[PDB]
Amino acid sequence: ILTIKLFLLINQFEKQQIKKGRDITSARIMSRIIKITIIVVLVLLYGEHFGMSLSGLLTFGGIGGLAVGMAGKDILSNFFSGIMLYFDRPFSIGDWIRSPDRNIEGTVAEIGWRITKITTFDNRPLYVPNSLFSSISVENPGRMTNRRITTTIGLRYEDAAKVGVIVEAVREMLKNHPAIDQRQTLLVYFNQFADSSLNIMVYCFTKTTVWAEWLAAQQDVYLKIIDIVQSHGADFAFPSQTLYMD
Amino acid sequence: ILTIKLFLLINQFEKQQIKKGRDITSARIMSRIIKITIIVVLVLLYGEHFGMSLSGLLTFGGIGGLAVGMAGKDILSNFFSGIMLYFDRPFSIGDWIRSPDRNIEGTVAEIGWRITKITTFDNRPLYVPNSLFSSISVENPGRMTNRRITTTIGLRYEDAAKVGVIVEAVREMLKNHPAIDQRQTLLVYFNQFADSSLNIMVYCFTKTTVWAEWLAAQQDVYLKIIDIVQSHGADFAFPSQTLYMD
Repeated sequence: ILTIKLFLLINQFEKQQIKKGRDITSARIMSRIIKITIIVVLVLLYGEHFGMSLSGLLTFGGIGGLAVGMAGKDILSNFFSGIMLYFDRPFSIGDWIRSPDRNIEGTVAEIGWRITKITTFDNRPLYVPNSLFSSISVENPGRMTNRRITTTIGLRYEDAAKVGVIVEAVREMLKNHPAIDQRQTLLVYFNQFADSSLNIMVYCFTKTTVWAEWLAAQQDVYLKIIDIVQSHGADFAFPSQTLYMD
Repeated sequence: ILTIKLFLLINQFEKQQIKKGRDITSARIMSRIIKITIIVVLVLLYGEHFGMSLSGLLTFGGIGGLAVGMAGKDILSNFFSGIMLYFDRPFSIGDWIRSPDRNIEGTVAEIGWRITKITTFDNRPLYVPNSLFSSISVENPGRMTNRRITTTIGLRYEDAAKVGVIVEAVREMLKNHPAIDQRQTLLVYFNQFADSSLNIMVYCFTKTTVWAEWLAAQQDVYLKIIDIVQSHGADFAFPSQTLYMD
């Protein structure tokens, strides 16, 4: 009677699946799989009332469970990481996340029990298994406080005598710029002998975190830098070579 | 009598395989494998009525089951992932999928219990084990909402005084173009000092998602960009060098 009840229940489940709309063969095969697994479990549980010695059954069940345990590790791992994300999550719906270990970049669209759906920056959906969030470092640019401007000014080797003043000038321009956050790092220094140029690093932060505003401020700063460099009598260096001709 | 019945059943199976059409030698070897497996299982189950002490049998069965369980991990993992895909699938038949972790690019043709068949873009079939879908990130470009146009305009360093206006002009052209989606990201900014050029980024989206229509719109935009750049007295930069000769 227990087997009859279970068979009726799963047959109702299969009929419900078919009504919802699915392939005939796939539904029948799934129902047959449920048949076989239920029968195996019941025989493993009813192996003494009409069954056999509890030593062969122990070995058979152990081998089967051991194979099933190794085979099903990844699916269960994804679902466990989903529970973990439900309780402890480093991100929320709608913020931009990133990783230096894997490519998961985009904005979080949905958090599920098995996978997380992320909208990439070319407007495509990306489905990330949840277990990844238990082993990789996750960055959250959606929670940043400042945007950073970094660049290099490569002057010609003949402009060495003009390096110092130029550096000072650039620094002054950055300390009076309305878009630059004066409470963050602000560095302008000559710090590299390159192959064809002397390199000055520029390193600062903007107040805003908006993409377009940061880009506009960066363009303004770059144009001002060009003006400063050219007004002092220096120039930007192309890749350079010394040629000895026969 | 149980062994006789099982032997008759598998012999009928072998004859059916031969009738369906298969190598006779391979069928005989398969039938012999089924023989040996059935005999081993039955002895493991009937090891007390006429068998031995239930301590050596336990050890033998444990060693055998441990080896069999670790050897069969991959096949069972593929089938478990097939069941998972039957219940929870990030794609349907006919859409184009991709992955940043493995090369699986193409359009989904068939979803099976063990493998998934995908048609590549050079019209070849590719068979992907299902277990991969439990551990890699899957992108679905077949479900995209927009296509993206990104490019770089590289102007000569002598065109610095013409950067600003050019940027504005390009931006205006993108805001009046009938093929550009005005509700998405639209960025045109000077954002890079390159080795031989000043670089302006172009970043926008098209309304359509069709391949040929997107390519036609991109070609139209590129030709308009060339016209805008040349009409303002600037030019595109080749790789440049400064040469010092003896």
